[PDB]
Amino acid sequence: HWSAEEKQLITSIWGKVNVADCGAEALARLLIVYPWTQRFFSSFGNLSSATAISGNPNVKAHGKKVLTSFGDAVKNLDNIKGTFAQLSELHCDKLHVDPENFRLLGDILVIILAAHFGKDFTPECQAAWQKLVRVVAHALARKYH
Amino acid sequence: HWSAEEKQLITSIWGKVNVADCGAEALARLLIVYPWTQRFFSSFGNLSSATAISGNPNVKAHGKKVLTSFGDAVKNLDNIKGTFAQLSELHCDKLHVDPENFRLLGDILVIILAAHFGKDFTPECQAAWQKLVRVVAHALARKYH
Amino acid sequence: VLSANDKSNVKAVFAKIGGQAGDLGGEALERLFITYPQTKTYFPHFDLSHGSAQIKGHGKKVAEALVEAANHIDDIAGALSKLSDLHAQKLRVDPVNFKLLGHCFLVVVAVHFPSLLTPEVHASLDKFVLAVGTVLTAKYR
Amino acid sequence: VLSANDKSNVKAVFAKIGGQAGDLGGEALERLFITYPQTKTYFPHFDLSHGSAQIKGHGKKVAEALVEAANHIDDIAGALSKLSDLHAQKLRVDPVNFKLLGHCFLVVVAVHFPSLLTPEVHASLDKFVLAVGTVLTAKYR
Ligand code: HEM
Ligand code: HEM
Ligand code: HEM
Ligand code: HEM
Repeated sequence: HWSAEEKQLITSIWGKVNVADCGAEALARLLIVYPWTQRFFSSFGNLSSATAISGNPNVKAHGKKVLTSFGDAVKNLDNIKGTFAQLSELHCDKLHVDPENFRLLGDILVIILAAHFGKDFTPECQAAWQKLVRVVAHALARKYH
Repeated sequence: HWSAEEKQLITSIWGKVNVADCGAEALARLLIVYPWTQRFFSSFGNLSSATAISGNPNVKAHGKKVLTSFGDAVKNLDNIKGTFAQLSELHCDKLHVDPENFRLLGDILVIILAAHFGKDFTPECQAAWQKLVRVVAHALARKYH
Repeated sequence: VLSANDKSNVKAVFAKIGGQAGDLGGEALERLFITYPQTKTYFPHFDLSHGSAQIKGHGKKVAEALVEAANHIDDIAGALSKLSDLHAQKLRVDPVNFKLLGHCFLVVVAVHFPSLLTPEVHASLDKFVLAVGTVLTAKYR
Repeated sequence: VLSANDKSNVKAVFAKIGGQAGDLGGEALERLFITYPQTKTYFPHFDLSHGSAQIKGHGKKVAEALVEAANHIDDIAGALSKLSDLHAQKLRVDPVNFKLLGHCFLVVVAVHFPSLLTPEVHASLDKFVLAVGTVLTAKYR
């Protein structure tokens, strides 16, 4: 599972990640690049354009909540399946979000970190963060199986 | 996670399934409908055409083997994750088969059952079998996640 | 991207189906809802009882669109242009759902016409059903 | 489908990249092998050491194909026609792998040009890379 060098690559980047800023960019990019995801957040407001989405207060506020949850995964790396048990019920039983969408949000997070950290986001660092988003994605889909 | 309603629909169908014929048909359709899957079975021989694939002795023999393992899922519905643990390590660690391919073979198996059983393959019967092939796929992808 | 062999297979399939298209569309929808219950969320107010007029009626409309795409198999994007706007821009249907409906339609063909759905014909219909899904998800603007 | 603004965004990306394309192709391949180790199975004899002549060489070829696709954005299928035969018919590449390489290319762009890859340019480049993957998997039968 997790090597010590994977733990250090994830922990080091996370120590420099502003949860509010990167969370906002994460969710905005998801709704903009994959527009069908907008159906799930229809009550957020005006999502008719990229700028409207990017500056929508609810999008910014929710993205912050999403990345705070990624922070909980960073703190409990060895028990991600247990940490995301309640959120698995919400997304599977109550929201009906297809699991492929969890993966697309993971991919987007990786792209945001890459844009924010540049050359410090090495291939090895990417490898570590892509593994994390996938473990988190499978933890959220757990109550479909 | 099974109701005895689902257990009955699975058991009743399976008791009529010729593992040799339905297995041969299953794998043949996989290699014909989704031709990139042929890469994994290149050593099988002549796979140039649909006629060549269907009559290939290694295809028929392996298809039979694929369905007999599905037969082990029919016997151990409550313990599917444990049954497919070794095959999971083979497909993931030795063969590097992407999980989506497990879903495709499941869908094909459902279509073969539909063709063989006609009116008896009811929507409710379909729902049970799609659930089973998805649980089998999830159990085979265990070593990835 | 369909070959002349594929186009021949699909046109053979919908010739065999003929006037039964409507009933099969209804069965495909019923199988979708039962097999993949998450799809119900797109039809929150539908009477989902077996053989309801809403399911029958919507099934016919779905089958109609597939029939039209078949006799315009050289230009599927133009024939379904209006429905691409409804599904992608208005309804925001998750792309994965089109794969599910397509699968259910193949199931329906297999149930009724096992002799028609040879492995070769199976391949052509799969590519046709996937081409239809691609058209209806084309414009997420 | 690619809109007029999407075409404009892709042109802006590759004009900015310019002569760096080759080296970016090499980094994308490197990131692919490291983050998705299953992809190495398609390149069993490659020297995989960081900045190997093989990775750099093949990376140049991948990037040049992407540049050609961009320059012929209204006819991507005709520009990468022969490459569709190699990937689909000869190499039998699993279609999911094209999604992975496309994503890696986006990562590489993000690393080097963060101010270029706005949310809207990201969307266009995503649609472009997915169109390339579609063309390269067009004909399997
Ligand atoms: C990367 C994986 C994801 C994580 C870690 C995550 C995290 C969260 C969190 C923390 C909440 C708030 C729960 C609460 O306040 O009680 C939430 C709610 C929600 N999630 Fe996600 N999310 C993820 C992916 C997705 C995706 C891809 C979608 C669909 C596009 C989605 C749809 C929703 C919706 C619609 C809500 C609102 C529920 C409410 O009414 O509060 N989630 N998620
Ligand atoms: C429905 C899920 C699947 C099940 C239940 C299954 C089952 C099996 C079984 C029982 C074996 C024999 C192992 C042995 O004899 O030691 C096997 C081997 C193998 N499987 Fe599968 N399989 C599945 C999906 C797939 C798929 C989708 C592919 C390809 C995309 C694949 C590729 C292979 C290959 C290449 C072998 C070895 C064949 C050889 O002897 O050369 N499997 N599988
Ligand atoms: C084979 C692919 C599909 C075809 C050919 C198709 C065709 C159609 C047609 C003909 C209509 C009726 C438009 C009218 O009122 O004239 C429609 C509407 C609709 N479709 Fe689809 N569709 C497909 C896939 C899907 C999928 C996968 C979903 C989601 C599960 C979906 C959800 C809907 C909804 C919610 C409506 C509006 C129903 C209403 O408000 O009464 N469609 N589609
Ligand atoms: C962005 C999409 C891709 C593009 C533009 C692309 C382009 C190319 C090009 C230009 C070549 C060289 C052909 C020649 O030498 O004439 C090639 C070969 C090759 N490609 Fe790709 N490719 C893509 C995706 C992939 C993927 C996802 C894989 C699988 C991981 C793959 C596997 C291969 C292999 C094994 C070769 C042959 C290399 C050798 O001779 O050892 N390609 N591709």
